[PDB]
Amino acid sequence: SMTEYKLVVVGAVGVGKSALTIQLIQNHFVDEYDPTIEDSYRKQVVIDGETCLLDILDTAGQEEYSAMRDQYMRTGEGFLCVFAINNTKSFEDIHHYREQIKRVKDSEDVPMVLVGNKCDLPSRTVDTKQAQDLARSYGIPFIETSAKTRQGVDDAFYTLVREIRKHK
Amino acid sequence: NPTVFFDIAVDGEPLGRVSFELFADKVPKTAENFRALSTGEKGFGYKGSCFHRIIPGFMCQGGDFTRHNGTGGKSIYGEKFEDENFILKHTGPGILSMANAGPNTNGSQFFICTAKTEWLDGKHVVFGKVKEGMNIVEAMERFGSRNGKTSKKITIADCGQL
Ligand SMILES: CCn1c(-c2cccnc2[C@H](C)OC)c2c3cc(ccc31)-c1csc(n1)C[C@H](NC(=O)[C@H]1C[C@@H]1C)C(=O)N1CCC[C@H](N1)C(=O)OCC(C)(C)C2
Ligand SMILES: Nc1nc2c(ncn2[C@@H]2O[C@H](COP(=O)(O)OP(=O)(O)NP(=O)(O)O)[C@@H](O)[C@H]2O)c(=O)[nH]1
Ligand SMILES: [Mg+2]
Repeated sequence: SMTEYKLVVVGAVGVGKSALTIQLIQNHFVDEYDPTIEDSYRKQVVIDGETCLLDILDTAGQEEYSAMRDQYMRTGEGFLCVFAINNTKSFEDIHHYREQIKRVKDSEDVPMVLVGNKCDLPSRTVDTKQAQDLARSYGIPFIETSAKTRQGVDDAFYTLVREIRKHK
Repeated sequence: NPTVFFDIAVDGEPLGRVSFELFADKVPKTAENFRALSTGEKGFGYKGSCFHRIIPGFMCQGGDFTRHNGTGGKSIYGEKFEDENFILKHTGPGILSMANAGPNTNGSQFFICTAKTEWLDGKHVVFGKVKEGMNIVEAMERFGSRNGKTSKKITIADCGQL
């Protein structure tokens, strides 16, 4: 049977966690905002010649439940850390999620990918260079995406699988 | 204080009637929104809409009659209206309270608590409580799940003012 990868998508409310995941799984985008409680998805893919199963946990951004993330962080193998390039606050919130994952897993070596979503939008407030520098400071890849145009969507998830692969 | 009712159906099969007291004496604008939406008198309202999020141990949420998918809803004052006050608390099962997407975004979505939900105090406007039919709300719970997706369509087949 094929290797399964437990991916978790995290980030502030409205950054595009669900829109990214539903583009991956269903190949469609809607501008409507349906706030997530918690959703799980499965998808078979081929990455660098190798077939595998993505088990994706799409989490809630709600800060009021920030104390209920520990179990899914323990269980997850890799994390897609999403902010929106037109929302400076979501970029600040990113540092918090990374520190929280590191603390909960008790490791400096957690597979993750920094994702700057909504790159189709003109109202950009977070510079490409800002995110590359943060990613570099973390030792993780940075990918620009648009759930709306599909730019970078596969690449973001597939890169995260590569990060998990190198860790194992 | 006005009283309204919902006749609940499950996949079109009748379940029973839930009635609510609306605290017009304490939150008149929010009570009036819910009353008017229950009668349909503005030309739109709850009749036919579903409970799209049911989480046993917590609440039953509904009221999206514009998009029928959990994302919509509108008030009788415009798409959204401000938080009237936070005088009343989420004290236990039966409390009726407005759903929202942050401060001052009340539309038509609402929830009925099936337990005390105190951490929602000061964030969601409480404006009513179940008067009769709490056993109908309790019976709705088994059609829900941990993340709230329902296993049968739970609809407001009819509603009005008593
Ligand atoms: C961390 C997990 N988690 C929990 C929780 C906490 C502790 C233990 N277990 C859980 C669940 C079962 O673990 C999977 C919650 C919860 C709530 C949210 C996101 C995640 C949540 C969430 C997303 S958006 C919102 N909260 C407010 C939401 N807004 C909209 O729907 C806007 C569209 C319309 C206009 C809204 O007003 N309500 C009306 C009040 C109840 C509220 N929904 C809701 O569903 O609470 C679910 C509840 C009660 C279980 C809390
Ligand atoms: N233009 C544009 N809009 C996007 C993009 N990704 C998401 N959105 C929009 O942003 C809003 C929120 O997206 P959503 O995926 O629900 O965000 P979330 O991070 O899942 N939110 P939550 O934590 O509450 O579940 C929606 O209106 C959605 O259409 C994107 O790449 N471009
Ligand atoms: Mg989401």
